[PDB]
Amino acid sequence: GSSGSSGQSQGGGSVTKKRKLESSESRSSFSQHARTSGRVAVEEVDEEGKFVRLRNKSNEDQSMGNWQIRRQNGDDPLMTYRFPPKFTLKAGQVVTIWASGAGATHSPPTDLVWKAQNTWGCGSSLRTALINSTGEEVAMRKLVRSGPSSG
Repeated sequence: GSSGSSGQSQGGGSVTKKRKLESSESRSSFSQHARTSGRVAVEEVDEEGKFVRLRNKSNEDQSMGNWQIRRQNGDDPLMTYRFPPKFTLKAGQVVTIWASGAGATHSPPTDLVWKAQNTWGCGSSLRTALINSTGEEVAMRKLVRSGPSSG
């Protein structure tokens, strides 16, 4: 008398993901309107004008030893924050240019504090562009708040 041996093994099936994955809409902060054109791009510029975050998209260290930032909001004096002649925005790097009056913390070269000025500038309509060494814009970042229309 004797017995044994056996062969069996099969299976398959699972439920993963919920059919694609995107999920749009969440918040709306003014009809943003930025347009990069070069190596550096305006990562994010606080509409309030607290600070200006600039990020590099290029792979080659970008030299900003003269670069500048054009700030034009509403009917005010356009301020051109000229960067230091001893600055270099590495590739894939980022920098934050806080404003004197923005409860920031000078933490260069990354974070910065615009002492010269008191604030980038607030208002519904804001305009922030980047001007390289020469009087030429490389990247722009406009922001318009959804305010009431003139009646």
